[PDB]
Amino acid sequence: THERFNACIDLITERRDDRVRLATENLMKQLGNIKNVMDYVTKQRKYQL
Amino acid sequence: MAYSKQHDVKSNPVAVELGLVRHPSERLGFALPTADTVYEQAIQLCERLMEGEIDQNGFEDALRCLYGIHAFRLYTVEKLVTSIIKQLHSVTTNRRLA
Amino acid sequence: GFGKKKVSYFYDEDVGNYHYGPQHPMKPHRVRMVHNLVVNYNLYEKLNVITPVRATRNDMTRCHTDEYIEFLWRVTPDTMEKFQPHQLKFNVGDDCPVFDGLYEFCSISAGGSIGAAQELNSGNAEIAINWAGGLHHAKKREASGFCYVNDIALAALELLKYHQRVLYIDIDVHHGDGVEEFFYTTDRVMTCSFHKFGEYFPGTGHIKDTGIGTGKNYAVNVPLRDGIDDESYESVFKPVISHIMQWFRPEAVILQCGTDSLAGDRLGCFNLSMKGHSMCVDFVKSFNLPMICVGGGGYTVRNVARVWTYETGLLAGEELDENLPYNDYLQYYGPDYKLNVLSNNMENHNTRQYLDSITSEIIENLRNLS
Amino acid sequence: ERAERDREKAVEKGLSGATEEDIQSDLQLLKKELAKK
Amino acid sequence: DELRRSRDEELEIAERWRTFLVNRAQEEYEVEMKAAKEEYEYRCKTLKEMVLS
Amino acid sequence: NQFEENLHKLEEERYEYDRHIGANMRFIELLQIHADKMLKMSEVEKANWTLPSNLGGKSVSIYHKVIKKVYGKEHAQQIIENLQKNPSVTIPIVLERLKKKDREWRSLQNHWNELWHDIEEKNFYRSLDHQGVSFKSVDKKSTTPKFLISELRNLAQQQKVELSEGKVTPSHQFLFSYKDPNIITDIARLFGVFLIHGSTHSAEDNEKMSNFLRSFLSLFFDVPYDSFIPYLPTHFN
Ligand SMILES: [K+]
Ligand SMILES: [K+]
Ligand SMILES: [Zn+2]
Repeated sequence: THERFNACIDLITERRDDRVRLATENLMKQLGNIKNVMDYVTKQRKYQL
Repeated sequence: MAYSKQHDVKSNPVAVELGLVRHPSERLGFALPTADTVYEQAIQLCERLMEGEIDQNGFEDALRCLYGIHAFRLYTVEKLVTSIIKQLHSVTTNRRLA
Repeated sequence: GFGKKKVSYFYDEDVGNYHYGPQHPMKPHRVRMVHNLVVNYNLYEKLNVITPVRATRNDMTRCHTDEYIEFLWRVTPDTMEKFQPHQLKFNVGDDCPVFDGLYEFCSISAGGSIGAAQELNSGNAEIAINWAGGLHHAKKREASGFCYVNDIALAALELLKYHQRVLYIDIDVHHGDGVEEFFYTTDRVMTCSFHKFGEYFPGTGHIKDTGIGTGKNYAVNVPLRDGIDDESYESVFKPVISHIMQWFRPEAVILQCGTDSLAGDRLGCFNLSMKGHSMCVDFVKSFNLPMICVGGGGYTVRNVARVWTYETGLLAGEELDENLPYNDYLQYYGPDYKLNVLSNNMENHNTRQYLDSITSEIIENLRNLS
Repeated sequence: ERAERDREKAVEKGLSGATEEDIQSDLQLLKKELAKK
Repeated sequence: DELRRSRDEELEIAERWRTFLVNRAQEEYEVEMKAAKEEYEYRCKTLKEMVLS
Repeated sequence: NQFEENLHKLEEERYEYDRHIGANMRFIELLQIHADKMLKMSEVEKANWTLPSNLGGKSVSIYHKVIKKVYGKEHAQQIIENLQKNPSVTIPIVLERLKKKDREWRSLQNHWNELWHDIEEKNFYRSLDHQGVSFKSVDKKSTTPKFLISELRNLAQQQKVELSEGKVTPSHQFLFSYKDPNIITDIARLFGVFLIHGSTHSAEDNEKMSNFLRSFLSLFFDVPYDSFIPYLPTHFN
């Protein structure tokens, strides 16, 4: 239809793409958090000895 | 300081990425008057309220988006001006006072 | 070679998991939160994080009674139908509930505090932190006001093996009555507490409560009123402490850093901010004495987490950025997401003349000293 | 209000622990693997 | 030697915990990406059907 | 203040979810050590294996709390007994169940985070505003003419008393100051906007008041007449 219907399609794919961007943004931050926690634990055990 | 807050604060990028930041005065129910100083915006807002474009709640919320918590004294201005008018009424009717 | 000195910092990973009651204002969970920020600011590279050695029965009865500690060590939330005499006697059941792992919680707190005392005794540190400690409302014979085992007394006793004078500063909004009652008749520990004196808990702390026996003039109370701000507080805080440090001349400080004296707390009624609250800690630290800094109150957990994080980074000698890095509890810190707690527009009740009066009175009392 | 006094209960039932058929299945599996001793 | 043995065991356990945590995060994210794709496909199809009707 | 209370309720629900999930994950962290010991021993040992009364960890209360929450307190004794007695059979089952429950709870928490976000934003900003609502009353009882004249008369009477005490009492009881000369023009602006857009008086009354205010302000405070023109209209029709 190359028309207003395509506009509806694009305003739906906008929603899908922002969702996907939010998810892939959560992921990297969580992996950073995990990296921090584990480096902490490692140095802590060595110092305790 | 009202202007130093209006134009010199920067969000936390981490909460910008995750889509958490929402500033008010970008959501108010209406738009805010624009000027060179905040004080002018405050005056335009009191004027709008006295007209009727703005309700009491929107006027207070705009005052909060502008000044913070140090602008509560102005929540009553309308009432206050009303009372002042009343005074003039008496002073405009005393025959010897002229 | 041995370089600078770092801040010892006691933490036990189980401590976050103890839960008082359904809607209880006290949540040990908050310590977890503090740590999750200390990790994510990469602060742990400037500290020495140590795991506490849980304290035993023969360590808690150096201050409390055998019957009280025995009841602690025996009770469980299920078999408390057989302890109904002990509930009355020991003041346990409504404000200080019996929950799961009560004794383990108390052992973690007391162990952190005694460990800090041993750290200073040994020379390994000059500052030592333990945010799970600082339960200043617990009496020798009873439980009182969210606290069960008064670990500041145990820290002080362990400190008095080699130091001749100790000073205990208390800035929780309440009166630190357990730690006063313990050292009320002695001149080796001077207590000094700033609190809201009125129709308020616990009800004690009157300005003419200044010790008996040998401990005459060795307790200090500063009874304030509502809504006090940062500059009023500073005006009444800095003179008192300056003259205590001048005239009493301690050798070791125990600083209780409660944070229900902050603006917007669930129970307290003061009006300080993050900078106003941290002013006290920085001023006390500026004197160069062995120091312990313990936790205390604090019943709005977002504010407490941010303030204790800031003060930890400030004792370590660092300077933290004001944006919160991503951590596991980021959604508690809305909507600014900043390392800052803000005051409000509640009304102050401490007129200038009142503060001048009490400051003068207290300074005369302290002039009685040596 | 009917809305917020509803989301309160909606939150409350969130945690809810395990369900009944699930613990039954875990128990049956336990006993079965105990037979294989 | 008791100390050395305890430390080495705790380091091994840390390394085996990090793996579980990372797999937990990855699974959590796969769930949401699949949910987004599924919901969007269903939305587009339902709209096509609605326009045809 | 109802807004602080809304914030406190929200924080309570947040904490609820977080505490359940954190305790569950600590127990899982414990079981993940016994599982990886199990899978690294001969097949005969797995049968002669037993765990002490503290399940191999430091703090049994957390573990029993987790179990009672997940399995209910009616089937928890069986699970604890079989976890102590024969681990090699009972640890995999429980570990997998706990993992499933954790997954579900994390999903629910992620679902509720957004509703809570909007509630917090709606309630937050007017919570550092304790005195914003305790003022729409005090200002009233300080704007009553009765209060004004009463205050004046009490001041005069006590000042006369001090005058009869032999004390030093000045002539004026009120000392006001007006530094900025423009704020009065702005107050005039407000006056004009009100007069035009007030639904109380009639046009001629607003006209008389406008002209009188023009004269009186320009004269008393000594501010040029010309500034007052645009805001105080002479004709209100
Ligand atoms: K105090
Ligand atoms: K004393
Ligand atoms: Zn307190």
